[PDB]
Amino acid sequence: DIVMTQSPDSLAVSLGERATINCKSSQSVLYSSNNKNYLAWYQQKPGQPPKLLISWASTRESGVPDRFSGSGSGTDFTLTISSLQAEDVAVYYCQQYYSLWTFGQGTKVEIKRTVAAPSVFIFPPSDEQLKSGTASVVCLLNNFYPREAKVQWKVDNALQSGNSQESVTEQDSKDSTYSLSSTLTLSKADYEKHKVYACEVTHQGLSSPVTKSFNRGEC
Amino acid sequence: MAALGVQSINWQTAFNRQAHHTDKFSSQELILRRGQNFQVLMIMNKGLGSNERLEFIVSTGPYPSESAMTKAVFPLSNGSSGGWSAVLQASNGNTLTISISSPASAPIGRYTMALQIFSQGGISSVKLGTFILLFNPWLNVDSVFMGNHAEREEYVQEDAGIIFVGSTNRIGMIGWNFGQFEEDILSICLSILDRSLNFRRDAATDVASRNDPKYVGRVLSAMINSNDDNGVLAGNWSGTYTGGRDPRSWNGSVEILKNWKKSGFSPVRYGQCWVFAGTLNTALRSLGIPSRVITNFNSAHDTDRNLSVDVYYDPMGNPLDKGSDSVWNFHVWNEGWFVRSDLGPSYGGWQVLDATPQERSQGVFQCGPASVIGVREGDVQLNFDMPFIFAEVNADRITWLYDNTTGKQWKNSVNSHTIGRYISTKAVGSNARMDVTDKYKYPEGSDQERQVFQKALGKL
Amino acid sequence: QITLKESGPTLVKPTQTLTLTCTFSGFSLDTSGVSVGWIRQPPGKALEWLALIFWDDDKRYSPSLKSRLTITKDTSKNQVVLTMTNMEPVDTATYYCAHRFVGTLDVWGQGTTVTVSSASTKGPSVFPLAPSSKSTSGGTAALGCLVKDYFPEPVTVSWNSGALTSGVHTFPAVLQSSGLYSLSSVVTVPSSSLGTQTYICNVNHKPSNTKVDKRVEPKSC
Amino acid sequence: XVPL
Ligand SMILES: [Ca+2]
Ligand SMILES: [Ca+2]
Ligand SMILES: [Ca+2]
Repeated sequence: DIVMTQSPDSLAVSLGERATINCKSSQSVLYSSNNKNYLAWYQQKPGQPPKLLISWASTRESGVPDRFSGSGSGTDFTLTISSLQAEDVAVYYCQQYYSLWTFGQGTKVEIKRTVAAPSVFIFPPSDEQLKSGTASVVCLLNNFYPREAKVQWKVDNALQSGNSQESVTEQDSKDSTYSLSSTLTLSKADYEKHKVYACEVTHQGLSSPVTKSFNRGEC
Repeated sequence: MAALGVQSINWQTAFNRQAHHTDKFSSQELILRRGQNFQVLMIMNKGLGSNERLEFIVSTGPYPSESAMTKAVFPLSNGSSGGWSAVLQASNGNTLTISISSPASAPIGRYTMALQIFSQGGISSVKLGTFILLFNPWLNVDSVFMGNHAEREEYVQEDAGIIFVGSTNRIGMIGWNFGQFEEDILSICLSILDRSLNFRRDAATDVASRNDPKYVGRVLSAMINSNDDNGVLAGNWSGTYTGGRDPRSWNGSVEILKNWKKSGFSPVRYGQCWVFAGTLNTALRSLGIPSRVITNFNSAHDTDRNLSVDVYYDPMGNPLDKGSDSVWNFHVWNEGWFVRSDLGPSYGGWQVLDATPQERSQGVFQCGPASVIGVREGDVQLNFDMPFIFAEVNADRITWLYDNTTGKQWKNSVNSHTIGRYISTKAVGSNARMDVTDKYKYPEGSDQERQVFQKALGKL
Repeated sequence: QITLKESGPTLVKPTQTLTLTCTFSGFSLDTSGVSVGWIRQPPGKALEWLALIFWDDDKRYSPSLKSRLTITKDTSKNQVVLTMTNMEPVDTATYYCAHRFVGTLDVWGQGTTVTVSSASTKGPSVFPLAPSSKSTSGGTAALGCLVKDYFPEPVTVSWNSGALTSGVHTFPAVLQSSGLYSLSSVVTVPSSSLGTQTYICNVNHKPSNTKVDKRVEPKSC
Repeated sequence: XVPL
């Protein structure tokens, strides 16, 4: 029945600025008999369950910093973070418990900060893995902002495709940046045939592409 | 020479009214009680021949019939029959001494009496007169029989009484003049029955039903309030009594009933519970139903048939303004005395009747009769209105917790003894207060009292 | 403090029956007015409330899912059980239990992840990502473990038995075309340390009962 | 006659 709609869908504020997050309800979640608003706010950090910030629209749970405050009544509610710390990055959900339980889709909140190229590091396959008879080569992009990046591989100056996968972290709680890993996956056969392995890196912070390479060898 | 006819009839009114215990009404009418014979002297134009026949005819109401027992035809006889009968006790020249009796099951009301003569191969027919016939609490076979003489004088013949009022802390009393014997009051109370819905919709059936005090009693519980039927009294608990009398300003029934009649049967403003109970008591005692006035302190008004007075809270403590259930400081109703042929032998005696418009019953503001015995035993599936009246005297007050999210509710506390205290009626012979609490329920705090409450909750 | 822990089969084949168990401590589901409930979160999606049982064994279910669901409690063991039928891949999610009293659902489990799949278990192997000249920069060298070819998810990774947490990045897993998972963890450390101090990554895959400890050993090239 |  009752439908919970958050806005915006995502949000980047500068360190120490105010962050505002809205929630609207299909219907009033205000019980006329006690005049209490059956609305709640959660926070969800990456790799963790949601943590409850605020019941009854406005009463804040024991232990939650004062910077988190809840407002609104009836069908329009608002979660305000007065001064955003680097560690508040997460997804904020609103929830109604007027009639059973339904949640908002969620709102993602991040730190807006300076652009910041990646550092590229590269990792030849392991001797221990060559014995297995595949070869995984690993390109690492460390602490870049913003998030959007691109990795291509060239092997003896041959662009690859269909043999590499990427994975990105969520934003950090300290330096407020991202890291990404690319793995190029070969048969030992073919990792044997070629000499020059290079990943090649696109980001906002660079004016042309950055390459980091190794030649197969004991050096 | 000349055919047999009636010259005149002496009803011996003074004598018969004394024997029938109706001698106290201020009225010139012949007032009688059913079951009991009365004696009349009939002066004819001659002696009875042994070829001639006299037949008596009695009728009551607008559509009287033999089948419905509202018309009867009976010969002058030597044999005492079962029904209506007329016995020839002596002839002295032209004068016949006759003893007439009515059945103990006869409808109460106004009757017409006529005599039909068969003589000289011809038939004549003359009206002899009219009388009133009431219930007969002196007659062991009448349903309203009350054998104890002291109790009978109180509950039938006593025209002044005492109603208890106030709260548990501070019980008081007020005088009330029932005034059944004052001019026109018996007549007005009879009027009432002829103005019910019951009567407006089927007079012939209503009048046949007037033999039954359960019926008469319940009709009265309707007709004493204005609701539905333009009955006698209109209630007002607003605190503002503009356009009429403050309820606290009445002292008895007589003004009320007279003002009702004089306005052309227009409701009288205004009454509260004791005013209804007192006016109903007049009507009951008038017609021959022994009755008294009952007061109940901490009286429950349950408005949802669960035998409990419900208060509601959120699981955090805030009070939810839900439910209609309430509790009065005091409430007043009546008990009438009759057997219950509809129920069983074990259910006769005192029967609750309440004319105060609290809850509807078959769509009408009416209430009772309810076997007091029945209420005590928790037998609340019985007629009439026994769940309401059980709640009145022996509801549990329950505080409920209600979770809006899940719509679950559960009991929080139960108070099983705050309801129905110091239940009271005037003493026989004195103005002392009798407690009748233990007549309405088992002793608070006991096992049986709880096991009835259970029994009753399952009888809903 | 209150805490709750979910438990049961991580893997579960189509058209079968999921049974999860919540174990809690620091309240009684025998107290008047108290409830425990379940919620699930499909990968990258919104939380969905599923069911709830009270102290007196009154219950409520998602109306859409009532026919599939069953909730029981065993108050002797401080445990509440959830029974979902006809598990399809759509129902692959993380499954939480939570405490409720007067408010909403205030205290949540850590949550267990549930995969609906016909595939069988597979334990990973653990290759090192040694630090070289080609992962150093400014006195910061980068090293890591590669945890390749496991199923189903999850996999946990620790560094020096939790002694090291600072500058660790453990990337999400990727579903390879082979149909297995694989993921990488990396930590940045000082160059100075590489010589003197040891780095061991601690891998645990429960479904397959793999516990590896790989020392990552500084390469000199 | 009054409500408690
Ligand atoms: Ca009425
Ligand atoms: Ca009630
Ligand atoms: Ca009681």
